[PDB]
Amino acid sequence: GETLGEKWKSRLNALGKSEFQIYKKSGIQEVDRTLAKEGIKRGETDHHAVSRGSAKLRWFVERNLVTPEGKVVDLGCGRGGWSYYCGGLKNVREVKGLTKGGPGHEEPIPMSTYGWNLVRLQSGVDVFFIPPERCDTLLCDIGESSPNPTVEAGRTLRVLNLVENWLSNNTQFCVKVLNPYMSSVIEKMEALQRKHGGALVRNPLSRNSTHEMYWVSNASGNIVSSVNMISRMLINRFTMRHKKATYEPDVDLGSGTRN
Ligand SMILES: CO[C@@H]1[C@H](O)[C@@H](COP(=O)(O)OP(=O)(O)OP(=O)(O)OC[C@H]2O[C@@H]([n+]3cn(C)c4c(=O)[nH]c(N)nc43)[C@H](O)[C@@H]2O)O[C@H]1n1cnc2c(=O)[nH]c(N)nc21
Ligand SMILES: Nc1ncnc2c1ncn2[C@@H]1O[C@H](CSCC[C@H](N)C(=O)O)[C@@H](O)[C@H]1O
Repeated sequence: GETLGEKWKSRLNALGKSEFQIYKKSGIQEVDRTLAKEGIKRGETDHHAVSRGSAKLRWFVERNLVTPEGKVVDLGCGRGGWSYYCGGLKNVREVKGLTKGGPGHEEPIPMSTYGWNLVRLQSGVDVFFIPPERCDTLLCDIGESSPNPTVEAGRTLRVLNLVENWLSNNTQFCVKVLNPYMSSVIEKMEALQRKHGGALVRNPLSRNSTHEMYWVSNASGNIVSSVNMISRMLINRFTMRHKKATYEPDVDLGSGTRN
């Protein structure tokens, strides 16, 4: 109780260690990352995605759920997986990625993937403190999980209020909604959808251990229904036995500069 998502979260928290690890990957999609990771380790800067995040964003983009263009701001860029992916997209002109980095968090990694010269990544930034800037696309992949969904709600609401500050009339967007099932977050998402449209969409590359959904600009659908469908899916997935992930090839981000 009281929402279905809360029931799922409690059941998730009650799992044994081995049971949790099995559950986390049951019937999900995964990216085949081995060779890309090995190449990056060796100092290779062409082709490779810096994280499995490039493929995660590619899933939204290839389905036109978000269509990055013009000036792209990537809030919480980490190593730069979303930023470098956008750097190669036809209608993108500029990508600014901003992230905490420092001890305990991923630092931006310099790469030479296609359109890298369009991408500027900055570490040591708290995005909640910086003045919003005009942008054509607003991306945000921030949200720290908690065993306590009330804590996640407080965090999620801060992200939602943040991104609201960066959106204009016709902004393309893709925003992680860490916990979309808590009543307070439902209420906020309904208001935001009234104002900016879009809808919440579940990415098949998300793990079963999170109820994250992404608010994407080029989608429609009732907030409550979209969230409850995912609550039911995640509950259904507890019942799977002897199941694991299905892999897909990673993204090839090419090489070279763009003018
Ligand atoms: C010290 O408390 C830990 C952290 O709050 C969190 C792990 O931190 P991390 O920064 O890796 O979190 P994420 O990157 O978002 O991904 P996870 O997929 O590991 O965590 C997402 C949620 O998944 C749950 N969880 C996460 N882990 C690692 C477990 C687990 O081992 N057993 C278990 N029953 N549940 C979990 C918990 O509700 C988490 O909020 O997971 C917690 N954790 C660790 N061991 C346990 C545990 O034995 N039970 C439990 N309910 N939570 C646990
Ligand atoms: N307040 C904040 N300011 C800047 N970055 C933040 C932040 N809160 C969390 N973050 C960062 O946001 C990052 C998410 S990185 C997520 C993956 C990224 N989209 C990729 O494709 O590689 C984490 O590194 C985290 O530390």
